[PDB]
Amino acid sequence: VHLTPEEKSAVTALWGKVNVDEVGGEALGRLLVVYPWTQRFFESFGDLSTPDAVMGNPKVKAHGKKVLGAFSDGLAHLDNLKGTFATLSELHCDKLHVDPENFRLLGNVLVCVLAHHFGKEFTPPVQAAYQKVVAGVANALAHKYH
Amino acid sequence: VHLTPEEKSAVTALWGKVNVDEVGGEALGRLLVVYPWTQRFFESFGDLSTPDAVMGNPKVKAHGKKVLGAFSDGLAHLDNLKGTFATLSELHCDKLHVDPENFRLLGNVLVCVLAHHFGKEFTPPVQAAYQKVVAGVANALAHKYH
Amino acid sequence: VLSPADKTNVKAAWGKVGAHAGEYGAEALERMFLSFPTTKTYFPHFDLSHGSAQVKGHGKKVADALTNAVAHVDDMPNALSALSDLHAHKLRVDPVNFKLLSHCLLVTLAAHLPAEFTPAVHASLDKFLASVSTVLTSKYR
Amino acid sequence: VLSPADKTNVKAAWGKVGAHAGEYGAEALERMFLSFPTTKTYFPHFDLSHGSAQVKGHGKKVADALTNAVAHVDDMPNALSALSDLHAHKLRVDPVNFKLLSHCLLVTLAAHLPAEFTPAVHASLDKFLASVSTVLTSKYR
Ligand code: HEM
Ligand code: HEM
Repeated sequence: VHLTPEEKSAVTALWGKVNVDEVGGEALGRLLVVYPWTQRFFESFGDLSTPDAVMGNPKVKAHGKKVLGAFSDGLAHLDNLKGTFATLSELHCDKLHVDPENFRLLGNVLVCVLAHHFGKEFTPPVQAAYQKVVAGVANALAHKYH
Repeated sequence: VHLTPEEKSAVTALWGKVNVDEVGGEALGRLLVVYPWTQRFFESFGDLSTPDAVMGNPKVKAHGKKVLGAFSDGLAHLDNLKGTFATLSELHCDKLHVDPENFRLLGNVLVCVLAHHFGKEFTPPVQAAYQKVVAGVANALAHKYH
Repeated sequence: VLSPADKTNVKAAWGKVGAHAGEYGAEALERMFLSFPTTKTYFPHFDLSHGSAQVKGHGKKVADALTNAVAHVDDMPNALSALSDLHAHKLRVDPVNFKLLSHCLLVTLAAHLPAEFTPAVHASLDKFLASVSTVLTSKYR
Repeated sequence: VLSPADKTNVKAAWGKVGAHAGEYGAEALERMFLSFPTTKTYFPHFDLSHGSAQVKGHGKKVADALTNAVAHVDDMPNALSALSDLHAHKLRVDPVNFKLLSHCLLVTLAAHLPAEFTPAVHASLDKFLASVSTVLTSKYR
């Protein structure tokens, strides 16, 4: 995407305070809880019956870690998201069959997690910066769909 | 927008048969009937109370001609919709205050009107090419919003 | 939120569809797959090529459901109860997709009903498809 | 539909909001204007600068309306009747915008309710904002 020097720095500064694995398990768990239909891809993960089951599920957490680790690596390439996520875009389309709408949902849940995690530090301008980033990544992941 | 030879060909061939004045009046009229809240931008157009009033309104027809006329010019520059529509984008944001979601609604109504008018000739593949074009145009007009 | 006029417009248009309902359902799916490729992600098990018997079969089921919905326009939630269950707990199609298929069904109706697809009928059918979509997604969460 | 549990969750979170409802309303708008600039098209008559009296006053009205809805969760259509007319016949805000304000309200609560914004509460609030939006947009056509 195109971020002002100021937004890139706001994004980077907050990301340095993030426990990637913790936040990853949390965003993925919340996605499954808030938009239950996204559970359709995780039937092999076991028990997803209640919110507590989802949040405590080891496989959800493991998946959360993987997804957010990729996201994190992505932050080093804000100037080339499309190029960075090309291969993952194709995999998500051709083999995983994930409706890209799910990327948009995860991005909005990630924003809510960051807000919850950081409180007042997650100011309106910082939010705006992150919103462009989550939209950019969702766009990059959906790019190769056909 | 990136269109395959076949899609470009499809779009151009059909456009050659379009009466911009008439199709324009129709698309604008139907937007105001189907999504009545869009009427908020046309308080000075007179009577828009019933479908018959809308469709027969001379200011609607006039405006519809004007809009589709500018749309047509964009067909000549499919390779650079953002640059083609920059000035109008800025106008629609800064002076007219039009929510860009309306561009999306008009795009879809336009598709409905082409199908209505052309019948069987408006095949699935032709529709698909037009959908890419309308999305592109909406994007282009939304581009300079801030 | 369907007025008496909306109900009348819908039964009229759907009446003219008649026996062709299944053909139109198949055509709307095909329009959808081509126009909005992300919708294909829900049908990895289908042959989505033009003329596919699977698309045809599916189109017929969709169309029949719509016929059932028109027949019970004043009692849609009950009539479509098993379908709402099915979509919410098994298929789990993202709600956004219902608007894409609705649009493709309108385009299909437009392409086949020149005389019937007046502005007023277009408005009523869009209202109708939105109502069916609302019922189908009512039990998602 | 809001379950009994959702209703309990919503009442709990909003009760915690208490006296800050107005301040949270103003912050949710500010978040909206910044994150989603196209929503500004509805406020060309406002000074949208940070801490403007107009934004603060509007934030207060929006919060009061939400309190009203929480208070009458079992009869929202009735409770928000006047507001649904206002938005449907005068303001005529495109329905897509309701989703953007809901998201921003969700973010503001998350940022202010560290103890209370659990996964379950988050789900219930999201449904609640979705329901309020549905009510406000019900009379559009
Ligand atoms: C007006 C909207 C819709 C109606 C009336 C409808 C109706 C139906 C019906 C009647 C069935 C067959 C259920 C059975 O086997 O008893 C079905 C299945 C299904 N629908 Fe929906 N549907 C709608 C929208 C959608 C959307 C928007 C999508 C995704 C883009 C979707 C995806 C599916 C899938 C994947 C199946 C299972 C097909 C199979 O494997 O045979 N549906 N739907
Ligand atoms: C839950 C969602 C919303 C609620 C509860 C809400 C509530 C209200 C209330 C209570 C008023 C003032 C009514 C009066 O003074 O009689 C109002 C006015 C207004 N609303 Fe909504 N609203 C919502 C969503 C939106 C959205 C998403 C937008 C546009 C992005 C919007 C745009 C406006 C505008 C432009 C006004 C008039 C402001 C003025 O001129 O003072 N509303 N709203």
